[PDB]
Amino acid sequence: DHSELLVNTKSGKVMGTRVPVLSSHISAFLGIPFAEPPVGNMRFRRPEPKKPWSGVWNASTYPNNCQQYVDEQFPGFSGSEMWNPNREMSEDCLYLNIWVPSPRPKSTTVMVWIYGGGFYSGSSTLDVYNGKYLAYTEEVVLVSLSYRVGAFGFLALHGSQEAPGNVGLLDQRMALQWVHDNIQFFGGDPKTVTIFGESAGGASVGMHILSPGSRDLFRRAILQSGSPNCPWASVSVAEGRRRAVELGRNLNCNLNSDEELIHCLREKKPQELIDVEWNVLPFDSIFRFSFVPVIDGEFFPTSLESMLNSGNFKKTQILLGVNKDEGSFFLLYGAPGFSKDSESKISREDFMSGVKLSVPHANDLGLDAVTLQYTDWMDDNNGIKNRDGLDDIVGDHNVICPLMHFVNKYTKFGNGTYLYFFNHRASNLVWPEWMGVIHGYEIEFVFGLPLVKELNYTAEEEALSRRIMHYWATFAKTGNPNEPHSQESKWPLFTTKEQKFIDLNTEPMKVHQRLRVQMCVFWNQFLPKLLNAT
Ligand SMILES: O=C1C(NCCNc2c3c(nc4cc(Cl)ccc24)CCCC3)=CC(=O)c2c(O)cccc21
Ligand SMILES: *[C@@H]1O[C@H](CO)[C@@H](O[C@@H]2O[C@H](CO)[C@@H](O)[C@H](O)[C@H]2NC(C)=O)[C@H](O)[C@H]1NC(C)=O
Ligand SMILES: *[C@@H]1O[C@H](CO)[C@@H](O)[C@H](O)[C@H]1NC(C)=O
Ligand SMILES: *[C@@H]1O[C@H](CO)[C@@H](O)[C@H](O)[C@H]1NC(C)=O
Repeated sequence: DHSELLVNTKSGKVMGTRVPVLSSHISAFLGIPFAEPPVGNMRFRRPEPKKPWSGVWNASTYPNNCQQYVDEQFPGFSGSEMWNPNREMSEDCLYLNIWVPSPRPKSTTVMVWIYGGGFYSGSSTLDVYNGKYLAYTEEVVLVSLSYRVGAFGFLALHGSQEAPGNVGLLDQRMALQWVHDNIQFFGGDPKTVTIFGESAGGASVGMHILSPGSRDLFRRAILQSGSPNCPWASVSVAEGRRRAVELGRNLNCNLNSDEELIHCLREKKPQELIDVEWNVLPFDSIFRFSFVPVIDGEFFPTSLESMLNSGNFKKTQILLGVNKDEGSFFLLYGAPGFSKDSESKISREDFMSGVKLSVPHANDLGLDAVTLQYTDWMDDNNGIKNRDGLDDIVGDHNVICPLMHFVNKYTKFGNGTYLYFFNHRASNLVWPEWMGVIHGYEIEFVFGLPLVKELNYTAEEEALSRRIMHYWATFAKTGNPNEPHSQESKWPLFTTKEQKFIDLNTEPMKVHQRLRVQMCVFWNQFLPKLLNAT
């Protein structure tokens, strides 16, 4: 038995399937197990490596998606539905997927995609994460992994080895171990693995850069609209403890010991956990999630900010950036006065309420500083300015400014930073105009969807996708997104002194400096000082 669709790995033999892509074909190996099913009494534990198997693992179909909350705010609307599980859910969900050029390469660049979803949702199997276009067009081996989300991935009772926290990040790490150990059999070079992801996936990428136990498993990294230091992406062990206890309380559990709490939570069916998980948040807010990574002293040896300041992280090249209207999604879903089928002009009063929801940690003085920094006092009742102002508050506070802080710290010690600002509003977007360039909507350009006629993008969008795909792949290959010696415009390196970045859109490249500095000085220096003093 020796064929293109048959691969022998250290865990055993695997059978792929041949897959059409833009008038050609490539191989796909879908649903490969990298870990033991984390079911029964393994619920909440560290993952275990998958036991090698006899025979041939059938990898022709997508695996199950992890157990997660399902978005029903817009039943049947494609814009929301493109993010929900398109496969059955199960706790048996630790699989990865691989798309390989045909003919099988010998030793080519590997890209491993880590999905977002606020650490409580996400799937490797979504249509927007289909690796075939990028594998095919850029001649890379494209992997996507999966990882436990919600309580299953992130319930944390520090001190306990039954539910220690961060096990979803350990799931990701185990897949990356598997790729390190086995991708060579698929034609990938384990020495040139780029990890990439968006949102919590981007945060996850930054987290593997920081964690000593993950760093050696990859060469380079791309972070899309997420940063490990984002306010939503981690909590203290005391806060983790609190939430787990509270989750127990919502389920009539026995709170007397870690063991009694865990035993009870292990008896529950998955949906029972998911039905009450949104009831454990400390504040009334938006852009905050229930079970997330914990600063535990192990996966993360000290606080994220101390790791960044001292240079305790992997030094390599990174390519990263943000979308123009990162806040709009979260306002739609979580804040009063924003709705899908209206222009969502906002009163002064739904503004003040938006602010309080957006910065739950802030005292009154704090809320006043935010309000002043984002209100045009010559025109304080323009419902549009208020809407846009809140959009910018959410985006700047939760995504952009944390990313800019990560960038400036990393770049001091790292070996090459490329920064972008994606500001192209897709011509076939189904969400309303007010939402602008939405969190998550660069992905489709990164995975090459606009090259598919039927999906109704313009030609200039096809070209923008090809250009982005080629920057990301060239970067994964070399640590630099620019082709040596081509005549195209050059994406310059981001340096501590000059802080250059480019826009990503259908217009001639333009280079700028100091991405939102005015607001990021407010969010990164002034406001935390205000809140620590008062
Ligand atoms: O991640 C979600 C979230 N996930 C389900 C929606 N999925 C979307 C995702 C992304 N962008 C979206 C953009 C829109 Cl407009 C609607 C849903 C989106 C990019 C990251 C992958 C997930 C739902 C939420 O209500 C939510 C909040 O209310 C607050 C923070 C985060 C989330
Ligand atoms: C990334 O790291 C490499 C070295 O590991 C840097 O290249 C070196 O540059 C130093 C200082 O100019 C020279 O003395 C060496 O000749 C170089 N070594 C090699 C192998 O080229 C490179 O500059 C770094 N890039 C950035 C942007 O920091
Ligand atoms: C592999 O199994 C899947 C699972 O339903 C099936 O759809 C497909 O026809 C099978 N192919 C092979 C080669 O076994
Ligand atoms: C492309 O456009 C047509 C015509 O307006 C529409 O019916 C179709 O649903 C579109 N296809 C997709 C995938 O959106």
